[PDB]
Amino acid sequence: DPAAALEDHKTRTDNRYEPSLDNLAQQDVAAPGAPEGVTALSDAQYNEANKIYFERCAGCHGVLRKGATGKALTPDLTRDLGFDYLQSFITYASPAGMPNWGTSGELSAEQVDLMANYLLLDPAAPPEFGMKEMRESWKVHVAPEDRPTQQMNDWDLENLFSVTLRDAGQIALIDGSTYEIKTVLDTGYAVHISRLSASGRYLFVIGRDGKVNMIDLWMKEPTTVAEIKIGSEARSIETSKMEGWEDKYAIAGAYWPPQYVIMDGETLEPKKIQSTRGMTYDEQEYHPEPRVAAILASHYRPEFIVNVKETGKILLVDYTDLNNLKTTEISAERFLHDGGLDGSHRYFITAANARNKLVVIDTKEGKLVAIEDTGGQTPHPGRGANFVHPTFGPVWATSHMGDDSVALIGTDPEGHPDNAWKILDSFPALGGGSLFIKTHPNSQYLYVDATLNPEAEISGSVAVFDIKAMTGDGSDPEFKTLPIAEWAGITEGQPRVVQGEFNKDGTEVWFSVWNGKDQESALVVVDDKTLELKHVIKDERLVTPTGKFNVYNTMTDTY
Amino acid sequence: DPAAALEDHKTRTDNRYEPSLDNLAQQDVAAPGAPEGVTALSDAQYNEANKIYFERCAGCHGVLRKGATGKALTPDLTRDLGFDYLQSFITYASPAGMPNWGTSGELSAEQVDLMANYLLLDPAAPPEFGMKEMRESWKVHVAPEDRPTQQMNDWDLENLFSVTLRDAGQIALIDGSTYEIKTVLDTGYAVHISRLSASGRYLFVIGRDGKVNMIDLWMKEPTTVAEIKIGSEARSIETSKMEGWEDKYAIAGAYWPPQYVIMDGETLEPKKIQSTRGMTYDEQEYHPEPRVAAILASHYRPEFIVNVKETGKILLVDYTDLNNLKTTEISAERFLHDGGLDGSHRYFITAANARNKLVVIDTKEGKLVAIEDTGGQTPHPGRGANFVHPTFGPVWATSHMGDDSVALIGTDPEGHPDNAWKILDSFPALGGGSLFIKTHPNSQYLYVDATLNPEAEISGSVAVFDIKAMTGDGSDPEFKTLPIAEWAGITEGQPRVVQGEFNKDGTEVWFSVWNGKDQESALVVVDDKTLELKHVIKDERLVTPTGKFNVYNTMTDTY
Ligand code: DHE
Ligand code: DHE
Ligand code: HEC
Ligand code: HEC
Repeated sequence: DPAAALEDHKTRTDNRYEPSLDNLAQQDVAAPGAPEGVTALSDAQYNEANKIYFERCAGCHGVLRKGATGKALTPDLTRDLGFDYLQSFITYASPAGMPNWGTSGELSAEQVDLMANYLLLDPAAPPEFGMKEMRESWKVHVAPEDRPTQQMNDWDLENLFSVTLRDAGQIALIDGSTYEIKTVLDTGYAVHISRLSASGRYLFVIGRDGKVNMIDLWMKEPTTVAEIKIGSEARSIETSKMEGWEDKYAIAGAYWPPQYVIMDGETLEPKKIQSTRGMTYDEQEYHPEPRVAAILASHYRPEFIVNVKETGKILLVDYTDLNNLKTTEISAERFLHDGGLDGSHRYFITAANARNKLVVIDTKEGKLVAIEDTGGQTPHPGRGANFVHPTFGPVWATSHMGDDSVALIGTDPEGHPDNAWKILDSFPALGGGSLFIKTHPNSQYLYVDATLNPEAEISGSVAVFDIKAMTGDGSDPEFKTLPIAEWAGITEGQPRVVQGEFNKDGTEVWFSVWNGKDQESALVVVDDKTLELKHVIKDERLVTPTGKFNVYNTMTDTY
Repeated sequence: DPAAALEDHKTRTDNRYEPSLDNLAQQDVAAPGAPEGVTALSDAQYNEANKIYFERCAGCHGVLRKGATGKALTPDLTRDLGFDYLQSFITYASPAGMPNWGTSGELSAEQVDLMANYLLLDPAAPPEFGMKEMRESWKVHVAPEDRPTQQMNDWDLENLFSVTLRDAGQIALIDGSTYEIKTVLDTGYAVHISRLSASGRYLFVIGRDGKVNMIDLWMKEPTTVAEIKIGSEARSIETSKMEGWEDKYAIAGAYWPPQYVIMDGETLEPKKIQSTRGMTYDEQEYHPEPRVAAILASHYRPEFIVNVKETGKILLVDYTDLNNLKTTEISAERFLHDGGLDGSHRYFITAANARNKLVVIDTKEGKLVAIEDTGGQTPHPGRGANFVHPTFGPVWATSHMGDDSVALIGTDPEGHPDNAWKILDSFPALGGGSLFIKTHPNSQYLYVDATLNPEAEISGSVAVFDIKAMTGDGSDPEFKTLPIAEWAGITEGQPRVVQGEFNKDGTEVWFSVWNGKDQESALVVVDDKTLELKHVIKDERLVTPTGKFNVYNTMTDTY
């Protein structure tokens, strides 16, 4: 019955991180005709419903409605359910998106009817975006030959932090030692992440709208030297990290169209576009919308590591020959999202989040090694946290969006075979809604945020575990609670703390105190040795600060 | 100007070999709604138009109407053209399909309107066909354990011929020395080709409807031991031919859905389904319907060689690990169709027919090594003809559907370097409309048919060149004309001669004298040494005989 929506369509701490295709939602669409027994929506009504669908529903159900974390909603199925059921079900609204920009999920009576009617109609597929379109958008502002041959500014590049100023479609380059904002660059679109070339010279940013900008950090005044659009919705980018392939390539991953694109690392020239449409690994059924999630770069082979979400495939893409393209399509687990390499940089550990599993790939051998349930609900590691547990040896950790647990997996087949690829411990942190866990080789602490927790005090704090004191005896390791938001001294709203990121020396860890566009935000720097406040960064230009990426730690994959 | 149809839609000798999706056409489809400004068709009208479209137009324009050899006909494009233009253009008739069973390409006034209206409507994609559907159709009639452990009949299996009795969906197993039809087996729909397992024990047939049957030639009475459906439209199948992998796998290629499927070589259990939807190699644009054409098997690596037509990709699929799937996606040339391995079985030479090119792949290194224009119009080699030319060295030959030329390409990069992958000679045979060229290591003759030629005298005859008499002087080699149809003694609507195939010893070559379903056909056996008529195979059961495959020559790729 429609009342089932109370368990499926309400907001959880772990169902707020699904795609909001708000850039694609801006495209106008033609209203389809309606077959017998179905009523057509006008052009305005259809577009209104389509916008809501793309912004709020497509993340879980797909723009093509073939299903993702939520079931398929194709016309054959919806027509059988009927308008009445749909209307009653949709009245409850849908899960809220991310705080500080996402939807509340609430719908008016008029919107409810629009959505019910929209679901009964046949949807068209949004436009593709291929080479012609990419080349049209491709602009090389400063040709390689016109760029410096050595660093021309006096900045400490490796200790620089590239910070997303989300809603303003800008990034701030901040000195990691003095905390001075060296520059604020416009990208004209919300940047999702910053990635660095292996040499650390080139800064790449990917906008949610599919726009890629590459910045030359050696310039007297660093700016975008090249840009290109690779799709309509994208969230991932990475650079080549195999020795000998430094600065050779960059790769971007898109949600729509479902594809990844390999670009020249110096000019962004689009070299190879690969569709991710394909078969699910387990039921082996065609899926028309397998989104690219995290993309990492192998340190063992000249390959990119691409997570394809809906089909549960991890692709190892060899970039040594883009014409005779070698790839290894690894059957893993559905709903692959993020992950990171272990301390040795040999194994890729990734969260198939909706299924509570960690998938482990051996990047040297190019094969699946393990799939283990974390015991928690919806793991979201970011790139995770590698450390040497006093008892267990090398481990990689992840926290969860669905509960307060932190899980550790052994990552040393050679030295600790009995612990390898096994969940060794699970213990509580602040609460549910965590997004990022962090540590550094020079730190004895493990930091865990709780960004999406519904309690302001919790979402504004961070749990810190003392790795040195961990025994792994089965008890719950104690943690210190750092009042990060409180330290920032922000009066308005309930700012959420998100994502720890260390400086190059691994002596200070930064957190974003994230408030909405029309509210006050800040960055808080914590002295890692003492766990005391080091500095609070505030500036009128620091609007909606979210992701932060230290140049050195990003270029070297140190986490 | 709709009058352009006189040229665009004119029947030619080289545009009759495009897909007719007559099995898929059998599916009944519901009429879509018509958007504002468009008139709707009833379910009956739409279904009628859909059938015609799939049978006569989809081959060139695509079932999704995104274009193949003919341009896209999507609603956005057709609505701009308007009903009047479409109606007028389509009135001129479309290209005829293949002789005997293909369409005439003529429509009634009522049908013309149905088609024009159909083109203005939004088409739905035909159903997918995944693992669940394949497993539901999977039937193992005789489990491996219950099959013979040695040959239980007295047949000379290696000299046996598996002949397609087209329209009736049967195959005739015919003795290569006595010419006796040993048995006629039913599979349902028209079998397109017969392929043999590497051991020569299992005979695999693929029906145009996607039905695969595997027959155990060791049975006292050979019959199907397993069957499975792998799609709705399919034309290709092959077996594993890497030493050590005999009888391990079989692979089938489909037109719809666009995918290939690897099956267990002993039971047909479906193991891995791969979608071929993807990007075109050159302008890198997404194509939603890249059909699988020829599929060969590597003798150098445990891989299948898959031609993907519309995108111009040749896939080398490693079957040693189906979970961590390694493939090489080779950018080649669009419109890949058929081809064969050179005499050394190392290089795959294939025709990108619409572009008059021969693409050469090194199966050992897994890379493209050449793309050469044949100088002729629309090459169609079948598997081609390999021979050691007296002056040029090893060469592979192809004839053409669009003209009377025979082209020779050097196939010896190590031994005849300058001649390698270059068109060394081109000369005329009987006339245009050729489909197959053939030779055998034990023969000094090169046979060339002219099946689609408009002249009965030509379509019912074969050209024969004496390889020993070939010089490298650039002149045109003479040929003897064998009156194959005349030798058969059949007076019906100009039966067409097609496809030479040799017996095991290469001492006799067979040709099909292909007439319609309600007409008389025959197989003509020619004595290779004397080039004289040896025997004519006639039987009331021998209806629409087309493809012939000798067990030995097929299992060993001897051509
Ligand atoms: C696929 C993906 C990655 C992996 C990138 C990679 O490794 O190359 C990623 C990583 C990230 C990372 C990576 C951190 C790291 O250390 O690697 C961060 C900081 C981040 C901050 C946010 N993300 Fe993210 N994010 C999505 C997708 C993704 N986010 C979404 O689909 C979602 C849920 C909604 C949307 O439509 O964008 C979403 C919302 C957010 C936010 O609201 C965050 C908190 C703030 C913001 O700026 O948008 N995402
Ligand atoms: C993809 C493909 C192959 C390669 C198979 C492989 O390598 O495994 C092939 C091969 C073939 C071969 C392979 C010969 C060989 O020696 O390998 C033959 C005999 C053949 C006889 C015909 N083919 Fe064929 N053929 C098609 C497709 C193909 N044909 C079509 O799409 C088309 C044009 C129309 C259709 O809808 O089927 C078509 C019509 C025909 C015919 O009308 C022929 C002459 C008679 C028949 O039985 O249908 N096709
Ligand atoms: C992910 C966080 C979701 C969002 C956002 C939306 N939906 Fe959803 N929906 C989701 C789930 C988990 C389920 C239950 C079934 C399952 O997949 O486990 C649903 C179900 C529906 C239904 C009912 C379908 C049926 O009973 O067959 C409808 C009609 C539906 N969802 C509509 C819908 C719309 C219009 C949304 C945007 C306003 C939307 N959903 C968002 C998960 C998620
Ligand atoms: C391949 C042998 C074809 C068959 C069979 C059919 N069509 Fe075709 N069509 C083909 C070509 C080569 C062209 C010219 C344009 C090009 O791609 O080079 C066309 C053109 C059309 C058009 C005109 C479209 C325009 O924009 O002007 C229409 C409306 C069309 N074809 C319709 C159509 C239908 C309905 C067919 C089956 C009855 C059909 N075509 C078959 C090639 C081929």
